Amino acid sequence: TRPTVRPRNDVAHKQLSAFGEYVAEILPKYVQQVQVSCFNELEICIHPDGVIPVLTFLRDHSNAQFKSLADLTAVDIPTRQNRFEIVYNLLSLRFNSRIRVKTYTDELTPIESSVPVYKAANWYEREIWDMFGVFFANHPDLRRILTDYGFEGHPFRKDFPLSGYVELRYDDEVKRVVAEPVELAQEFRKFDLNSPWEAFPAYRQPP
Amino acid sequence: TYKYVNLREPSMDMKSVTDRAAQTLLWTELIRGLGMTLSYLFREPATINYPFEKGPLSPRFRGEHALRRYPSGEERCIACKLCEAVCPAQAITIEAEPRADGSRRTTRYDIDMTKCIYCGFCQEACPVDAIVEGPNFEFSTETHEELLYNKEKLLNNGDKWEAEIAANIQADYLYR
Amino acid sequence: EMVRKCDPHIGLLHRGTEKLIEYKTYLQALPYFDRLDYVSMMCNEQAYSLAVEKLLNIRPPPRAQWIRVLFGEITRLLNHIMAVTTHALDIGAMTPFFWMFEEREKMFEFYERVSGARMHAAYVRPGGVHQDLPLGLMDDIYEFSKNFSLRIDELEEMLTNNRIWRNRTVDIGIVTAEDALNYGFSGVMLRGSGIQWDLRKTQPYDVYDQVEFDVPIGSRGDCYDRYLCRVEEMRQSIRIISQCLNKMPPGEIKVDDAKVSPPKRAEMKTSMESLIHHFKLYTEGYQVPPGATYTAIEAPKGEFGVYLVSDGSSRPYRCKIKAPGFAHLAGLDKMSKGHMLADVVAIIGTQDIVFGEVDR
Amino acid sequence: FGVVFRASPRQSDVMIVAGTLTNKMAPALRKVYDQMPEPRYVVSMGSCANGGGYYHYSYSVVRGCDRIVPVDIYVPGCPPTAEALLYGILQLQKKIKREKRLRIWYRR
Amino acid sequence: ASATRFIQWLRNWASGRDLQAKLQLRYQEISKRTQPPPKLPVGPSHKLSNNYYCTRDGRREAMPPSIVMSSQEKKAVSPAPPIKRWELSQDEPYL
Amino acid sequence: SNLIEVFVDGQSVMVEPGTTVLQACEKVGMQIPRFCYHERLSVAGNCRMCLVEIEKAPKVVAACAMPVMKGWNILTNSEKTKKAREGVMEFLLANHPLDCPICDQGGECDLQDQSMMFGSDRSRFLEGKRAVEDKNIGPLVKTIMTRCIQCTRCIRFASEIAGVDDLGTTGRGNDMQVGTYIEKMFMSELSGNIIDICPVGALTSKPYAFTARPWETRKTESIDVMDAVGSNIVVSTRTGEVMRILPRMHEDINEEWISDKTR
Amino acid sequence: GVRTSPTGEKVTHTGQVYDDGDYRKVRFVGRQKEVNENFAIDLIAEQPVSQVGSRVISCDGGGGALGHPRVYINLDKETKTGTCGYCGLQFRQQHH
Amino acid sequence: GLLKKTTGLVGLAVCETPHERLKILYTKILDVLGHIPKNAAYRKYTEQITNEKLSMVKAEPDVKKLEERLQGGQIEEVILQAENELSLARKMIQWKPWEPLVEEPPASQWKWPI
Amino acid sequence: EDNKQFFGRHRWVIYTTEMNGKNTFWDVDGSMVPPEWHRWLHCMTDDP
Amino acid sequence: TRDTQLITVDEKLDITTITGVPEEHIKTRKARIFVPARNNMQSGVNNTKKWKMEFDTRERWENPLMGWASTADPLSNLVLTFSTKEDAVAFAEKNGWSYDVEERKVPKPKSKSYGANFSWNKRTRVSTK
Amino acid sequence: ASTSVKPIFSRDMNEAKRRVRELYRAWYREVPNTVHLFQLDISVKQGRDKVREMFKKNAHITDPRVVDLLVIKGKMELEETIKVWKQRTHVMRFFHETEAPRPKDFLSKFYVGHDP
Ligand SMILES: CCCCCCCCCCCCCCCCCC(=O)OC[C@H](COP(=O)(O)OCCN)OC(=O)CCCCCCCCCCCCCCCCC
Ligand SMILES: CCCCCCCCCCCCCCCCCC(=O)OC[C@H](COP(=O)(O)OCCN)OC(=O)CCCCCCCCCCCCCCCCC
Ligand code: SF4
Ligand code: SF4
Ligand code: SF4
Ligand code: SF4
Ligand code: SF4
Ligand code: FES
Ligand SMILES: [K+]
Ligand SMILES: [Zn+2]
Repeated sequence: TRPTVRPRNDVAHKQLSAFGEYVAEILPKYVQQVQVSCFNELEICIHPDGVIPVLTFLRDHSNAQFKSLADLTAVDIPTRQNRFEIVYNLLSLRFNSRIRVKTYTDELTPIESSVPVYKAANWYEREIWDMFGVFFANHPDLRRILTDYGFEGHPFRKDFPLSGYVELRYDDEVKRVVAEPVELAQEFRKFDLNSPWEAFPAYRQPP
Repeated sequence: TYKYVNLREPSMDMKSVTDRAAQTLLWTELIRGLGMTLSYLFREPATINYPFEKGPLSPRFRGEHALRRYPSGEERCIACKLCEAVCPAQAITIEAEPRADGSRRTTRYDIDMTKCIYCGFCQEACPVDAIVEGPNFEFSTETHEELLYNKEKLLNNGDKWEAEIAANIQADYLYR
Repeated sequence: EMVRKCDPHIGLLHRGTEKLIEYKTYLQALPYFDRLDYVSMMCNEQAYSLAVEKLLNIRPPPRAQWIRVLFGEITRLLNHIMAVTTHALDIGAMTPFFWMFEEREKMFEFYERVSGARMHAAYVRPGGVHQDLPLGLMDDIYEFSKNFSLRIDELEEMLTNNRIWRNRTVDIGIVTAEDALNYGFSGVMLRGSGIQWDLRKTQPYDVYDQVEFDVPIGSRGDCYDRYLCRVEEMRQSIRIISQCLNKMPPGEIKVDDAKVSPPKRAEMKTSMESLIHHFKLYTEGYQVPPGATYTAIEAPKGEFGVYLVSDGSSRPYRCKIKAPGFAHLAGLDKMSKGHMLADVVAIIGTQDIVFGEVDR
Repeated sequence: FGVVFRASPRQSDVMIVAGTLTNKMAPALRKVYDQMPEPRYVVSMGSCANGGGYYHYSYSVVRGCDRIVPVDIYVPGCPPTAEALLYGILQLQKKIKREKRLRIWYRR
Repeated sequence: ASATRFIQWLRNWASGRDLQAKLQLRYQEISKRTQPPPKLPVGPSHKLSNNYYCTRDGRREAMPPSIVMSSQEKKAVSPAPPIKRWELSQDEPYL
Repeated sequence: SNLIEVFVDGQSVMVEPGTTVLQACEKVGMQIPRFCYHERLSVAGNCRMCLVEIEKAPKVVAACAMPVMKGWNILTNSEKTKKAREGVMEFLLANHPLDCPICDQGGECDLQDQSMMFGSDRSRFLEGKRAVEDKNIGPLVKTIMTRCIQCTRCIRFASEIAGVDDLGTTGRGNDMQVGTYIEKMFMSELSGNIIDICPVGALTSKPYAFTARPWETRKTESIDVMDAVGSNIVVSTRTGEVMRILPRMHEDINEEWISDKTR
Repeated sequence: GVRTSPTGEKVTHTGQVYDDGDYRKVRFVGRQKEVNENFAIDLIAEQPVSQVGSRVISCDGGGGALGHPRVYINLDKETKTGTCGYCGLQFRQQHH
Repeated sequence: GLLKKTTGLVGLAVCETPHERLKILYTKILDVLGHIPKNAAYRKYTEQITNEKLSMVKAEPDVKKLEERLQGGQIEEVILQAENELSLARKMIQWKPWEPLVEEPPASQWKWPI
Repeated sequence: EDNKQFFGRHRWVIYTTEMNGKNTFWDVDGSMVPPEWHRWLHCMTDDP
Repeated sequence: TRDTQLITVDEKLDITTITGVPEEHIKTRKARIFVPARNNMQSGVNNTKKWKMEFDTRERWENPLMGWASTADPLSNLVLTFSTKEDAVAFAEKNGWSYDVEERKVPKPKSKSYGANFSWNKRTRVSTK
Repeated sequence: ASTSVKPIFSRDMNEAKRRVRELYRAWYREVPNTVHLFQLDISVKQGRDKVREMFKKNAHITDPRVVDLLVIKGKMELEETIKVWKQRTHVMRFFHETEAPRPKDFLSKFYVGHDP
């Protein structure tokens, strides 16, 4: 085949598609959309009420057995009404397969903690709360994990500035480290890099 | 394929039980560890006599930056700003204008050596081999301000190190 | 003497890497991955490169893939020397650190001879590797690998049968197989408990399905079995490096598609098309078709992955880094239960924690 | 060279700042510095400690450890080679050799 | 390499190995620091004909995800067949 | 009821008679590549970058000039279209100079960008290149005519928009040259606009020369105060300094032009 | 080359020099103003014009791939030399 | 049919009576599935796989050969999975995932790129 | 040079006692090696 | 539908108090919601598809040491992308930012005729090609 | 409808207000320990006035879910203080002791710069 072109795997594509329909048939109450990517990754998009039921089924069902929570993160998309996309990446050692489960939320809508299903989720959900400000209901110990104590804001939101709002220095008069509004000797230089010509016709959107 | 790292059941005969008792009481496996450190005591150490001796490097080594010239002495940099665009740390600041003779040349070329990650992307991006990372790694300073290089500093580095820089480029440009 | 609760407070090395990456082109973000698990630099680069290559729908040429496996396993040796000897150094056994860091110093030379840097090479890139191996490098890697198993034996002579070492590691930090899975462990944290899993075997990438090696599996799930697994994995890396040296193919070392990989400097200075593509790749960068992938590798510390989201432009929209040490440290409270303060030092060591990846 | 490897902060004469100083970490670094007995010196090692480096524009990173403590030697690199750091330590030795504490005292 | 035979014997006996055959210090077995210049090969796309970019454009063959189900009798399936059981190493099953 | 039905890659679009193939593709959001075509200039049809396959027609048509016919299916992404674009881009770049690092157009060049999106990634041209004398047409527009791709946009602008007939082509074939023949300054109150319409670095702003790259500028959309027309403009700034003034389209005011004083 | 201002400060090849009342020159007291003394504008002017026997000549800066991108220079005008945009070398057509 | 000393998975004890344990668990699962509506896909599919697994148990007396048929790893791993499925089925009865979609997402919720 | 020494100790420099007016009998510095020798002393090449 | 018991909230959505933004950069800022103008130097239209939100420009000054461009404005680089004008307005309102909206400027359809270049009796006849 | 939303903790403002008063009492009683434990140079009166100032600035909220998140964040802040996860620098960051008073009248802003 073409030496520079990634080869397609049509068997895995068909297997993942069939299992995606399988999941959607069993949990119609929650599954909103199922898709398989051209590089063979299965995504299950669900209503946020289905977090615990869907994850529990995927972990415990005999034909699923997704015992490992590889990763749990969020994505901020300000143009959406529910700006926060919550992404669960699961691994099945029994069937040597991965699956992605996605749901959504806004700044004020809690999501149910998945710690009951995966104890791995404990710190991942603290990170989502810290970095995105998404609240997780019934989390055993929800608090910041990566930011400074007393830090204000959620810095992975698309509208949080790259350099933040405050900066630190040691002040000799008060004999301690103090926080002050950020000033930069050199402002970060924004580059406009996007070409004005379309690159990928296959992804064109209706006018 | 897999192997077990620790799944051996010890034998339980006199010969073996007494061998393990001897090890427990006579500390034999502890004595063995002493033998290894004693053997090292009589090996030649690996220490080099810095600064009279130096660790080996290669022509690809990424060290202190320098701006280069053509054999005529004209600057190579024609202020394209590919280096400034690619710099992952935004460590490069460039301004340019037409020179008196109309040539396209920089009026500012600053590298904040305390922002720089010494990645060498700038010298990959440069279309005329103007900016390079030379072989010098012994340029620590006593003040922060001394590490904010302007164009004069960088041209001086080029004139200072060109003899070595040119030979290193000659040795590696066929891999580029 | 007993530990009742262990609450790790991290973030002391959180540097907002994931937010910084959103302001970089894909090439510009590559060096951030050297600085995560900063003991396994080129393995971090490989993971990011595989993820980008997947979204790009391209594949790197065979010689680059063999180079990436070769230096991936050299990097595993770098990491395991650090993991084992700093684990030993922190509980008093200082001497193996010195013996093995001379070996690390020589593998830093291989890094420097291919990339010009001892650690943050930035050498593995989407599309292949930056430059081809300099002439004479493979011979020197052969000479290093020939004597390395003796160095491992000397390390084992100091620790493996030592009753003091065994007293500090045996039955310390036992993890059951079911807990290891649900807590999100990977790598040796799984194989120490008998779970037969290794992404190089089960979900292979590059040319790992063309090399022969064995996965070491523990039986007790304690610190000592995890120590044995790491030492045996170093032997397997030498075995893999031996095959990479023999089976290294000829050819180009980066994909021959100048809309992704920059052209050769000689071409850039003669051909109009090459110059344009060089100009655009180093300013705008290549555009990546829209999409999202979770790509994972068997990094020396465990499963290392990126959830990379492309919006169709030349800068990633989101890059979430899955560091294996993040879940491992989250399990420290679970593992330290019923142990003494001195054991917490041993448990942190057996997890092989680097806060670059934990805090990002 | 007489530079002991692992020395406790109570007996240390020089602090080497080797890595990124985050905001969350800055108070703890200043505390160690304040507890060092004199004479005390600070070596800033690598781009991050020198001025923020790759993370200069981050919301969580101190842009150079010299906002927190006074720095005697700046060692550039990302990372500086082991030899580069040694060069910097030997530079500090020569800086100490140039000190004139008693000459200045005598002329007060 | 310069150790007397007595010291060589002493450290070999103390370590229990023949250390001289695998010295951890490098001598003249290492490759020259000056090498002849390379001549690197070119990739498969270096051709003067039958080389149109549209026949080898990987990025333009990427497609958006297949939607197998959207909100807007049969045999049960697993995401893939169950993983085959690993075999014991025949190179060294037990350490 | 005068609209006719045509298809763009099989999607139906209703267009009025006289609509070109290029305009039909615009309606479905597909931008055909072009060099010579400009929607505010007379059609030229000489660059051939807009060539596209019509389903069942053996010959590609120039999308910018061909009127679309009822029932036509325009294949904007077929192998036949893509091979036509690659062929044309190859001819454009054969004699083009390796000037991108020193050329002000770099970073906002339609030749660069359309080469990336629609051209090949390498060269098979093994000859020497044409080189052309530079023409002096005044202190506002610098000319580097070795970069000219003979799209004749400047000629059509000067004749039709500015009402000046000083620009033409002299010679024939590969030595055909855009210019004024005699030594003449193209001094018109609208002269600076030929910098914008010129797709390449052949015509560039002399005052702006060498001072900035496009990616590093910040764009502030603003209004001209040099007269009472109220031309819409973009003020390019970099690191707190004004770098240049560009037109900003406003169909009901300045279209996409500005006067030289504004510029 | 390196000239001096009335205050005694050297003028860089970019024309920079602090004027009389600029406090910022205090940074040079007890230290020095780094100035590079090889002005490239003067050095390139010392080079002689190459006489060639064709209308078009090409320059790559010398040294092959170690130079700059190869460009072709037109030499039809007889009232000026052809200058290389990259390295500043000059060419002139002999006879014609 | 010897008794293996260990499962190899830390924390997973050897089972002395695997066939009898499996029959009890699969039978319990089928009993639980009778409380789900007949047309729920969870019931149809889960009954299909459970009966296939239960049939293998009733037909293969050798543990070593049974494990090959089930393809679920050790027999203790198979037992552990049966317990997980039994636990899941009881939770499914409360969740009733077979009911219609609770709510449609906003119009462009799953649109990428934006 | 002494090629019988192991790699890293096979080349060395004894610094001058006075350089650019500075008394360097005791105060030596790796930065004193000029670029032409720097390449040889760091084994970037074989030939002096 | 749901088993989760919802509540009724008629309040206008406002999240200013829980975003951590300083008071200065909520009330004194002006957000501009617009579709970017096409860069006149190029004919490509692909950068005119989405809506953008940017903030009012503030002072930049020269760094005394190097002459670099310094700033005290934390929002100087923040640019948000939106699918529709309504999405951009919704985001600005709930964040408490004052805003202006500029209507999209679509080029008007043109009547193009190659044959007009050769008119028998009209001024569109071209004198050159 | 679109106004039918999922609550966090409080189903209406009266339930939310109870949580606010409980948080305020916890902070009010913590200040004396904080001043002693962190050896601050502020008085207990200054600390309690700072607590009151922080609660007042959010007095205009009428959305129970917003109030819920304010209380959730306020409780996290309290836990950091009580457990001594904060250092004295973090506690003193509420008082902006090193920041000079920025002018507030039109004329004073006019003299210093361009900002409104
Ligand atoms: C005819 C009949 C006459 C009657 C008399 C006959 C008596 C002879 C038979 C008895 C032999 C007695 C041996 C005396 C040594 C004591 C043995 C001992 O206690 O060692 C065991 C001890 C514990 O061992 P462990 O495996 O950890 O646990 C076992 C308990 N569950 O583990 C240890 O103590 C190990 C040591 C710990 C310290 C390690 C660090 C030091 C090791 C290096 C020492 C080198 C040798 C020192 C020699 C110095 C001599 C001056
Ligand atoms: C600063 C350095 C100074 C030295 C200068 C140079 C001179 C070096 C002299 C030091 C001699 C010791 C160094 C050599 C030790 C290494 C030898 C070795 O490794 O032997 C290992 C051997 C086998 O052990 P193992 O593999 O476990 O087998 C178990 C079942 N067979 O294990 C054994 O067989 C051990 C047998 C001995 C057990 C004795 C138990 C201790 C009894 C204490 C008596 C101490 C008497 C000596 C004290 C000094 C007085 C002279
Ligand atoms: S080495 Fe890397 S970080 Fe440093 S100036 Fe060059 S491109 Fe920028
Ligand atoms: S150093 Fe090179 S890449 Fe940078 S502006 Fe100069 S010519 Fe361009
Ligand atoms: S190696 Fe570079 S990125 Fe890492 S801590 Fe040092 S300066 Fe920072
Ligand atoms: S006109 Fe475009 S392609 Fe030609 S040299 Fe200038 S930037 Fe490069
Ligand atoms: S100068 Fe520019 S606008 Fe005029 S014909 Fe040449 S490329 Fe076209
Ligand atoms: S755009 Fe149609 S031929 Fe030029
Ligand atoms: K132009
Ligand atoms: Zn030239």
